[PDB]
Amino acid sequence: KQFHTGIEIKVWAIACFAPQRQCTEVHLKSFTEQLRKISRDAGMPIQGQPCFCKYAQGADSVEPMFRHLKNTYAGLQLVVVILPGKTPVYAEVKRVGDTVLGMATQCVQMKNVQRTTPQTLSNLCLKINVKLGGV
Repeated sequence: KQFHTGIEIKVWAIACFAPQRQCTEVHLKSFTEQLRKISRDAGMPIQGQPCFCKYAQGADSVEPMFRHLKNTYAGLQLVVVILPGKTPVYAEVKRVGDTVLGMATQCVQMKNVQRTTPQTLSNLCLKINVKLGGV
């Protein structure tokens, strides 16, 4: 797909389902900073400060967390979900986001948060661009 202009992601959250001892606060902050810069450079700026950034454990935590987000943050545009490898969490994020609450979500693997690359960040940006683009 082609790149869609006019996207500005002001209200967004991080839900980290990877263990904090593996994906620490500094990893999260660093990843967020890198994402802020590349999305900005591309003309789909994601603001540096998420409205919410918390750890959770297990697929069962997905629905309560997303409901909380929907109920707390008006105009929420995106939830970025960090996954610990291959996990039932992924299917649950898709079920809850797409079919239950109608919330835009984008998953990213823990390994790409611990150590980012421009390529993996670009992959993430393009996926988000498709989701929020209106075509």
